[PDB]
Amino acid sequence: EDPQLLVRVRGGQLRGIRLKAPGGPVSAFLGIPFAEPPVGSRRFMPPEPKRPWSGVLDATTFQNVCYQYVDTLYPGFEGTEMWNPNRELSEDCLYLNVWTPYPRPASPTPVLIWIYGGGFYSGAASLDVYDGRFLAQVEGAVLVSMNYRVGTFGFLALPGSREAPGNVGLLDQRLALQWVQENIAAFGGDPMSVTLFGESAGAASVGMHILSLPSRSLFHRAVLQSGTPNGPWATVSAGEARRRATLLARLVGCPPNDTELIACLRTRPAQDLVDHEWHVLPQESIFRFSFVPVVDGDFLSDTPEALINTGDFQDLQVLVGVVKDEGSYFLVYGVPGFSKDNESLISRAQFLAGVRIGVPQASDLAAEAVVLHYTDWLHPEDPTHLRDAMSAVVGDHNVVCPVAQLAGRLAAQGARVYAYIFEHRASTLTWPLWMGVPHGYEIEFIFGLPLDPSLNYTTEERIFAQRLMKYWTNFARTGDPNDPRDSKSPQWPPYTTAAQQYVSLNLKPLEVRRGLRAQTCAFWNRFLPKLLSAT
Amino acid sequence: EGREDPQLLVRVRGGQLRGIRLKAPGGPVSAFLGIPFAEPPVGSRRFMPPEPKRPWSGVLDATTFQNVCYQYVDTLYPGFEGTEMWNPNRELSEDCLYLNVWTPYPRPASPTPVLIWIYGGGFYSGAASLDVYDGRFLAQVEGAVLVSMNYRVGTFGFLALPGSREAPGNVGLLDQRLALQWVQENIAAFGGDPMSVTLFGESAGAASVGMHILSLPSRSLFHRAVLQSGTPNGPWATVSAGEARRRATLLARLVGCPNDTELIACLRTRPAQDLVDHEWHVLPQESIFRFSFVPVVDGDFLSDTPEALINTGDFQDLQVLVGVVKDEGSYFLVYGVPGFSKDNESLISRAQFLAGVRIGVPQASDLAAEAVVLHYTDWLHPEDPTHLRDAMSAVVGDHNVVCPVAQLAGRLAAQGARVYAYIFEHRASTLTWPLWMGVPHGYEIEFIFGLPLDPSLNYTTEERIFAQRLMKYWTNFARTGDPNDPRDSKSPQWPPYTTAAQQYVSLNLKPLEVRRGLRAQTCAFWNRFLPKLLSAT
Ligand SMILES: COCCOCCOCCOCCOCCOCCOCCO
Ligand SMILES: *[C@@H]1O[C@H](CO)[C@@H](O)[C@H](O)[C@H]1NC(C)=O
Ligand SMILES: *[C@@H]1O[C@H](CO)[C@@H](O)[C@H](O)[C@H]1NC(C)=O
Ligand SMILES: *[C@@H]1O[C@H](CO)[C@@H](O)[C@H](O)[C@H]1NC(C)=O
Repeated sequence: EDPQLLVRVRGGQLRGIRLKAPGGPVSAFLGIPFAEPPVGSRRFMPPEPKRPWSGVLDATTFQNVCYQYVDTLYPGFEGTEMWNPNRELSEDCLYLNVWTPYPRPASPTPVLIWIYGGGFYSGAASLDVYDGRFLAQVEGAVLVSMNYRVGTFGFLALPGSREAPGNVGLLDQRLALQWVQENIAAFGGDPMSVTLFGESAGAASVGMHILSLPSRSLFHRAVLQSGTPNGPWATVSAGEARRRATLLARLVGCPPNDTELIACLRTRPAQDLVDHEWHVLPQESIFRFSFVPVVDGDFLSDTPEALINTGDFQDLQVLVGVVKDEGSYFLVYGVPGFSKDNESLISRAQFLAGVRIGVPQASDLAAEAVVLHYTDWLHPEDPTHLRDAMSAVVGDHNVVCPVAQLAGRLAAQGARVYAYIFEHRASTLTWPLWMGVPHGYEIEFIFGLPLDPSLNYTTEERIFAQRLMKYWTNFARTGDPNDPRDSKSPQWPPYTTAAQQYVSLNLKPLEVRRGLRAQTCAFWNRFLPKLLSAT
Repeated sequence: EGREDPQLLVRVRGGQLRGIRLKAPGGPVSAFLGIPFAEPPVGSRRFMPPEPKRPWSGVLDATTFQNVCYQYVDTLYPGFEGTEMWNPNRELSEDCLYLNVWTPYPRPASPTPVLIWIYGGGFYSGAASLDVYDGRFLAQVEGAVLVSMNYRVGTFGFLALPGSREAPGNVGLLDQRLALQWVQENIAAFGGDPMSVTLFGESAGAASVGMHILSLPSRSLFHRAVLQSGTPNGPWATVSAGEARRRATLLARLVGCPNDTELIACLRTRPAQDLVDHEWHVLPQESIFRFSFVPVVDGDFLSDTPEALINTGDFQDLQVLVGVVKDEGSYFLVYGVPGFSKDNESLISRAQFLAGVRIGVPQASDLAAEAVVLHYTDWLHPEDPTHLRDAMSAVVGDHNVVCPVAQLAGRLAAQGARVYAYIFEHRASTLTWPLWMGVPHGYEIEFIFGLPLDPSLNYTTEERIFAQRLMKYWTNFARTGDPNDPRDSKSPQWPPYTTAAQQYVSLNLKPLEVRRGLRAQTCAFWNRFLPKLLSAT
C-alpha cells in the first residue's frame, strides 16, 4: 500500500494511482465523487454535496461521462472521435480528477482547474487531450478537472420553476470549486491560489464564474481559451429557454403547469431527450446550441454584456486568446459546399446562403452588411477567398470579437489582462489543410501532450509545448505569464484599451502585435447591434 | 483689312473674326477669344434655353476674353492666391455666352483633333478665361485645336420649375450643347477636325461631360470624353424635379416673389446680384459639397437619373479617361466643418469629426452617419487628431468624387466602353494651400494645360517634364482614344480599366505605375451598402 497514494478528504479516504509521465511518476486520483448522483428526481436540479463513505474509495480510474449527444458526422475519424465520450454515458457523472506530482508536493502548490468545452452539450474531463500528468510532472502543478452536466440535463430550464431553475451544469462546476477549497490542501494544493482555465464552452463557463459573486470567493485567476460569457451562443434569455424546454417536452409527449411538465420529463429515458435536443433551435444554424446557461437573474443577475459593462474587476487577472482559424471546424456541420474531404471552394451564392447559417439571427440588411464587409472586392468571386471569408465570419462573430470585447471591458474596469493568438498547426492534425488551425487544437499543446514520444510530435513542437506550459503555470503562480528567469527582451505585455497589445504563440519567439481584429470587430461589436436593433 | 495679319482673319457662320497672335514659350499660337455663340440670355431670356447668335456685320474683334457669367464670388480668404485664381477675372454679366479658340500659328494644314474644355465650379461659378485654362500650351506644344465656352451657372443656368416653359431647367447644359454644335459647324474654319472632338472637364465640368454622354442629342457632337474628378452620378451633380422646384420656389420667396408663369416673370425683374445674394439660402441642410442650382432630372435632357442611365446604357462605342486627385476632399472642409482652417494644422477632436460627418454627408440618417464614422475610424488610434483630420477629408473626397468615379468606371467598363483611370498624386511646388490638404481638388489642371512650361511661373524642371508627359497623355487619348504613345514602347503602358482587373495608374514625377482596385473596399461601402441602409433608415 503506497502512502503517497492515500488521501483523506472530508468525505472519507481515497486511494490514488501512480502514473508514469515521460520524466517521472505522478499521483493521479480519478473519479472522486463531489456530489450526489443527479438521477431520477434529481434530474434538472441543483447538485447536492456527496455523502461521506466508509472504507477506502478507489480513485484509480475515470468515472462515467455525463449523458450527452455523441457526434456522428465523420464516423471513425480521429478528428471528431477525439472529442467523443471515452467512457460509458450516465446521468450519474458528477466526479472530478486530481493530478499531483509524486511524491505529493512538500509546499502548498497553486492549483489549476480545467473546465472542458463542448458547446454546453458535450465533453468530458477524461479525454486524452485533458491528461493532467504532464503539467503536474513538469511544472509541479496540482491539476483538477470535473465533469458537469451538459445538454438538457445541465441547462434545460423552466425559469422561475422550482423543479428546473436552469444553470445546474454551472452549479456543478461551482460545487467542484467549493470541493477544491475544502479538500485540495490534503493533496498538497494551495486553496489560496486557484486558477480556472477552459476552452470554448469551458472558457465561457470560467467567464460566468467571473460574473457570479458566489463563485468569486472560489478562485483567484482565470484563463478563457476561445470562448466568452458574452457573445451570441453562450447564453439565452429566460424566454427563449422557456420556449425550447416547452418544445422539447412537446416532442417527447410531455405533458400528456411547470411541475406537471417537469415531472413527465423526469420520466423519460435519457436518450429520448438527447434524440430531440437539436430540434428546438429557432433557426437553421451552426455554432448555436439548444441548452446553454440562461440569464436567470440568479446565477447571472443580468446579461453577460451588462455585467461586463458595469462590474468592478480590479483585483482580477485574466489570460485570454484565440486560435488562428476559429470558424473552420464548424462549416462542415451545416454550410453547404464544405467538407473535410474536398477543398470546400464555394461560389458567391454559397457564400451568401452560408452567411445566413452563420449569423442565423441576422436580418436581410444585416446579412448584406456582413457579406459586403468580408467580400474581397478585388477578387469578389474567387472561391478560395470566399471559403476563407466564410470561416472568418463564423470565427469572428462567435469567438474573436466576443473575446476582444471582453478583453477590452475587463482591461478598462481594473482587470489585468493578457491576450494571445495561437498560430501553430499541429503536425499531427487530421483535418484538411484548408481548415488551418481549427477551434480547439491549442489544447493538446498547453497540456503538454507532445512531451509524450509515442505521440510522434516534432522536436520543435516539444520545445513549443514546454513554452506554453510555462506561460500557463507562470500565470497561475503569479498572474503574469512571463518567466521570472528569462530576462530576454520579448516580454508579454498586458492588453490595454490604449495600446491593445497581444502576442502570437507559435514556433517563433513571442511577437507583440496591436489590435485584435480591431476594424472588423468594430463592425461586429459597435455597428451590427445598432443595425439589427433598427430593424 | 489691308495692313493686319492675314493669318488671323477667319469667317464663321455668324460673320468675320479677327484673332490675336499669342506668345507661348515655344512659339506663336493663334487665339480667337470672346466669340459669341448665342443671343445674350438677358431680359425676358433669363432662365430660357439659349438661341443661336444672330449674324453680325463687319469684323468682330476677337482678341480679348469676354464677360464672365454672373456668379457668386468667393470671400473666405480675401486676396489669397488659392481662392483668387478661381474667381472671375472679367466683368460679371448675364451677357456671357462666348467661347474661345486656340490653334497653332499658322493655323494647321491637316484637319486637327479638337479638345473642348468645360470648366468646373460646382455649377455656381467658373469661367473659360482663367489663367489655369490657358490653351496656348496645348495648342503650341501638341498642335491641338482647343475650345472652351462660358455657360450659365447658378440660378441663371440651372434654376428650374420642372415642366414649365419659362424655366425648364438645365439651360446651362444647353448652353454647352450649343457650343458643341458651334464647333461642329465652324471649327473646320480654324483647321480643326469636327469628326475628332474630345470633351474634357473637371469637377462640375467633368459631370457636365458625363451628362452629354448620357443625353442623346449631345452624343452626335463628340467622340471621346475625359472626366477629371467629377461624374454625373453621385450626391451633388443633380437634383430631382421635386427638389429643384422646391429650391426655386424658396429663392423666389426670399427675393419677394410672388402659377409658374407669374412667379418666373417676377424673378426676371430682380437684379442679378439679388439672386446671387440668396443662392446659398435654399440648401436643405448645413452642408459642404452641395450646390443650390445644379442640373435637374427633367425627363428631357436627362431622361432618368444618371445612376439609372449608366446602369442600363450601351457604351461599346465610347472611350473615356477618368481619374481623381490624391486628396479630393480636403479643400472643402474649411468652407464649413468647424475645426478646419488654411492657417492652422486643423487637428480636430473625435467630437468635431462626428459633427463634420453630419455636414459632409448631409443626407445621412443617424444610423448611416454612424456607419461612416465606424468605417473611417482608426480603432488603434480612435482619438488621434491627425487621423481624424485626414479621415474627415477622406469622407468628403470619397463620398463626392472617388466612389462616384469608381462606380462610373465600373459601369461604363461592364457595358462596352474602353476606360482608362488614373490617380493624380503630385502636389505643385507652387501650391499656396497648406501641406495638410495634400493634393487638393482641381490642382492637376494647371499640369494638364501645361502652365509649368511658362518659364516665369517658377515651377521645377521635373514639373515641366511632368506636364509634357501629361499633355502627351491627354492629346494622345484625343487623337486615338488611347493615352499611350504609339511609338514610345519603352515607357510603361497604361492598361484599360476593367472589372476583372480594376487597373489604373498613378500620375506623379515618377514613371507610370499600375495599381489594382480604386479604393475598392471603401467604395463598396459607399456604392453598395449605404444606398440600401438609407433605403431602410
Ligand atoms: C474598412 O473598415 C471598415 C470598418 O467597419 C466599421 C463598421 O462599420 C461599417 C458598417 O458598414 C458595413 C460595411 O460595409 C461593407 C463594406 O465595407 C468593407 C469594409 O471592410 C473592412 C475590412 O477590414
Ligand atoms: C464536398 O463534398 C460534399 C459531400 O461529399 C459535397 O456536398 C460538396 O459539394 C463538395 N464541395 C464542393 C465544392 O463541391
Ligand atoms: C484653426 O482655426 C479655426 C479658425 O480660426 C479654429 O476654429 C480651429 O479650432 C483651429 N484649429 C486648430 C487645430 O488650431
Ligand atoms: C518667381 O520668383 C521671383 C523671384 O523669386 C518673383 O519675383 C516672382 O514674383 C515669382 N513669380 C511667381 C509666379 O511665383
